[PDB]
Amino acid sequence: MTTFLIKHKASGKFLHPKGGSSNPANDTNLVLHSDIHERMYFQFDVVDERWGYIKHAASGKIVHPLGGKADPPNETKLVLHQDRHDRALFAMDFFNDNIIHKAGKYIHPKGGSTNPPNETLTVMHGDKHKAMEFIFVSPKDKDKRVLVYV
Amino acid sequence: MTTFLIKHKASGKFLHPKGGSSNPANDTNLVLHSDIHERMYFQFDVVDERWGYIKHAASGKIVHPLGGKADPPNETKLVLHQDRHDRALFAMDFFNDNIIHKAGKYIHPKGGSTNPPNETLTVMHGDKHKAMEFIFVSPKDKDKRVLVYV
Ligand SMILES: CC(=O)N[C@@H]1[C@@H](O)[C@@H](O)[C@@H](CO)O[C@@H]1O
Ligand SMILES: CC(=O)N[C@@H]1[C@@H](O)[C@@H](O)[C@@H](CO)O[C@@H]1O
Ligand SMILES: CC(=O)N[C@@H]1[C@@H](O)[C@@H](O)[C@@H](CO)O[C@@H]1O
Ligand SMILES: CC(=O)N[C@@H]1[C@@H](O)[C@@H](O)[C@@H](CO)O[C@@H]1O
Ligand SMILES: CC(=O)N[C@@H]1[C@@H](O)[C@@H](O)[C@@H](CO)O[C@@H]1O
Ligand SMILES: CC(=O)N[C@H]1[C@@H](O)[C@@H](O)[C@@H](CO)O[C@@H]1O
Repeated sequence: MTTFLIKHKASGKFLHPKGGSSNPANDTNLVLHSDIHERMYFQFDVVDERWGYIKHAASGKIVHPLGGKADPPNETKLVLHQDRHDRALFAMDFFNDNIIHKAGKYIHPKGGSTNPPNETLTVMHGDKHKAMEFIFVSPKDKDKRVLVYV
Repeated sequence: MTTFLIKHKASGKFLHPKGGSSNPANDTNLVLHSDIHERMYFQFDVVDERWGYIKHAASGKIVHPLGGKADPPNETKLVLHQDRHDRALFAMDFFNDNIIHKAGKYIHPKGGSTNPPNETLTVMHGDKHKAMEFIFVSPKDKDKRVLVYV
């Protein structure tokens, strides 16, 4: 099961549960932060071809739009939650370098900066540009891309 | 280990070894053809993250640029060959729906038609357009996409 870091391409910061817990509470926000440690490692659980659950490795909780909205509007915050259902399905587009939700919007840093400060929230947004690009890299070498689908 | 059909998206035809043999000779051309059977099933052997070998399931031979050059020119024919080496590396881009060789060109039907006739050759070409799109589908449901990387 590949373990990887979700690296914001423009800044080199990574996706974290806010606070960096090895067992974040349900609805903990997902933020960007420069630190690397085992509590910001992720896995991907395939459900249906490209679609699956982005899983926080330390806790097992997965990435949700807050409230579990089926078609989340722009600026809906991303959180971790233990529930599994179809409204938490994403795809890890390692060719265009983005993360897309089942209803078609992407994970962004809130406000869309190419250099978001530590603790910047992540949100859903439909726009496509350099500041929403992410790559999926080895915990052993933050420049080495790894295949999240195996 | 997923077995799949390589489906030309605009026409619905599939990638075949010319002649449909369970053991095509080395340098057998890869063509498009409407038929479905076990001698046009493929598998994908991952080598390095997105890069891997496109493997003819019945024979074990893989897709090569004819002549095995590292940086083949436009209109280089695609063939099957037993050899394994780094000039036979491709990625299966199931987000943009194409097949890309390590040096950057794509698999095309020769001449670029959206509805090529049976037996049309495939070739490498750098252009991107609707007639070089491919999707990767179940041998049991040719309209169901399947994940080729697992
Ligand atoms: C000291 C410590 O554990 N720090 C972590 C930090 O590494 C990062 O995970 C951050 C994300 O909100 O949360 C915590 O502050
Ligand atoms: C009952 C219900 O809708 N539960 C969901 C839960 O499954 C998860 O999606 C969460 C994310 O914030 O939002 C909701 O509370
Ligand atoms: C115009 C502008 O600044 N747009 C970006 C938008 O593209 C998206 O990244 C969003 C995420 O919160 O933040 C900004 O609004
Ligand atoms: C008998 C017959 O037509 N069978 C096959 C056909 O199914 C297809 O694989 C084709 C590819 O060139 O090769 C043969 O014509
Ligand atoms: C060693 C050798 O024969 N060289 C290559 C072979 O490995 C394969 O790439 C082939 C494809 O047409 O082209 C060449 O013949
Ligand atoms: C639709 C079209 O005009 N296609 C071009 C190239 O883009 C390429 O497809 C090539 C492959 O042989 O055939 C044509 O020259």
